[PDB]
Amino acid sequence: GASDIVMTQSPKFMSTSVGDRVSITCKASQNVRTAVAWYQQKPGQSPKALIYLASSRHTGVPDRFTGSGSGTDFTLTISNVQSEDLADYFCLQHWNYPYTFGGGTKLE
Amino acid sequence: EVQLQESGPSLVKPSQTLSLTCSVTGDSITSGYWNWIRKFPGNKLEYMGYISYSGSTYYNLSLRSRISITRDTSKNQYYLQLNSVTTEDTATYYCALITTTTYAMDYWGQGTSVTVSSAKTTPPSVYPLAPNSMVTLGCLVKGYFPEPVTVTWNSGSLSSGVHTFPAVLQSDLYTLSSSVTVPSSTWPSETVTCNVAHPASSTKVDKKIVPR
Amino acid sequence: QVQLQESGTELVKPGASVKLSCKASGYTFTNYWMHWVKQRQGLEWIGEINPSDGHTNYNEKFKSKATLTVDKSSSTAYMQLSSLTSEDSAVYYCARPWAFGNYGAWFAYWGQGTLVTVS
Amino acid sequence: NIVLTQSPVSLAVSLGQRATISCRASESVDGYGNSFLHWFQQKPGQPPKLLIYLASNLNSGVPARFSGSGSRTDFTLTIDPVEADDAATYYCQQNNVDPWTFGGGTKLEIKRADAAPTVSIFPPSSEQLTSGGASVVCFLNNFYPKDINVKWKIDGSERQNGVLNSWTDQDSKDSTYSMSSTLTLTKDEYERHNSYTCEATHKTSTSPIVKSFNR
Repeated sequence: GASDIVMTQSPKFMSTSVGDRVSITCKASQNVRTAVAWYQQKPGQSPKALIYLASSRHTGVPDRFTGSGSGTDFTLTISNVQSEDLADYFCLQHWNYPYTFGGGTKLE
Repeated sequence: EVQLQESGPSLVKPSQTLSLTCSVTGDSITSGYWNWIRKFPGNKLEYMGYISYSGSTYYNLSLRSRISITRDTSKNQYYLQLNSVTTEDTATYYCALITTTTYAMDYWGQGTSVTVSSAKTTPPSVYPLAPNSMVTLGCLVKGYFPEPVTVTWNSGSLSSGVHTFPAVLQSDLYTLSSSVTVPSSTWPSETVTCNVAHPASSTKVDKKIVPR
Repeated sequence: QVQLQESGTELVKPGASVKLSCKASGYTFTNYWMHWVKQRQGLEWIGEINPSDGHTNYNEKFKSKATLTVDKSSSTAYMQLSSLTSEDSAVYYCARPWAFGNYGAWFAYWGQGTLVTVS
Repeated sequence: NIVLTQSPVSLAVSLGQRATISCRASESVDGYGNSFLHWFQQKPGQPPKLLIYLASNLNSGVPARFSGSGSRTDFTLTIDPVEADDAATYYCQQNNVDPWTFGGGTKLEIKRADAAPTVSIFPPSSEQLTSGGASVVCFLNNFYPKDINVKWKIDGSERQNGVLNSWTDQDSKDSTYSMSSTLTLTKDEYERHNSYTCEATHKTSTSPIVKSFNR
């Protein structure tokens, strides 16, 4: 539908060295307040939640992962990048139906 | 019949950490959502956050980076930590439960007063107020810090006809009064005593009201 | 631990239908709705069902494709995909919301996923 | 962020009659088949008490005098008939959307018959005197309406500094209000004057209501 919220996620992919800090952004086409979650997904595995409500860390997620933003602009920052972090990352908005995801970012 | 009870310091210095405990009896904290809420002196309520039965937490947006809620399932207690408090964190703090029966904060502790100040704890002086079908007597509780103070009459036996007035703050000291009206037949025939307690200074005074 | 265990890989002939399952445990099944998600490379939300009363809400894009049901007694959620084409080849996930209400709707616990291949 | 606005901010309703109070949300609090909007009553010195949950459900044990209606962004709490015990502030609360919030509250006053204050004046106690202080206390008790003014006089002359006042909330039983006024002097100042007077002005009286004592 024309009124569906689009989550525009950038970058599409990136490479970095261990120890570096990287950022992933998501632009919502409509104001979604703080109803944005971020996920990590490794090949052959299901997504695992990293951040919810824009900035809270899910249980057990290391503080190397930070979320910020509200309204239409959201960022996931991964500090001290580790080998374990090479994966896909996705945002999700759950402000209004239909719920929609960003297109993904591959960290390689 | 779940019961919740807040405890912790009534007075905290600015920039320090505020810590409170909620002790739960009757129901296990491994069910429902366990909340902290506060009420400012101007009476506005602010929802602070919860820890769920599963241990997940929800921190309200405005407190999201200053707060921590934890629990101890063995002791059936949960905990609030509020960091770097300022005078704006002065409030009555409540713990409350949300069950999935109502999705609403349905059971509430009686609340605990927390004052954030550099002012020093000071005990009150208690003065009897003594002077028609009815007679009105009183007690003046003067110069204490911080809130609160409790006043009963005849150990709570004397209930109706009592007015205990909200405390007034002057030069970082509070003053409060309480009045009681009784049939003139009963006083001074039967004794009338005010019982004043100020937990923060470990003060308990009984003041018998005597005719002048 | 919350656990969502989905059924195995499916091979489906073009135009046929398939019903996937997701068995839930480690929480009270009927106290939470259940979402379903499709992944071909990105993710798409299909719809949601309330196990308590069977109420469903679909993404309009999938209204003619997916049908959600539950079996309360077995704590199992089902998704029937109808008349498949190659565009339906994907991994499908079931997922449980974090909590209640809209603030709690984010997908906190996921199944391992089910591969469906049309051929 | 979502905001809940309650209106009116205060209202006075006669015993036996209907209170209607409103809560408007800036964002919809409906989700998953429910309106996550709840109503609370808070009496002074007590925690809030749940009245209505999920917009329109009576909380167990609450009188059916209380009822809730509405959906999405417009809600109403109705209390009918109002009873003396309903003197309280009423709050709405939503937990559909982050951040969870409360409305700013609506104070319900019971409109009862006018009643003049009972005024009582009390000299300083010998206890306080022996310690060097002198507080003269005036109680102005059980009046209605709440609007009232107190004036102190020492030997016929008005005194303004050294006076602290306190007002109670509306009584849950008789729907009246009360006020306490204290004039604090030094013992030495207190002892060089004879007449101490406290005067109330109130709608019920065309002349101030005065109590006095001579030292």
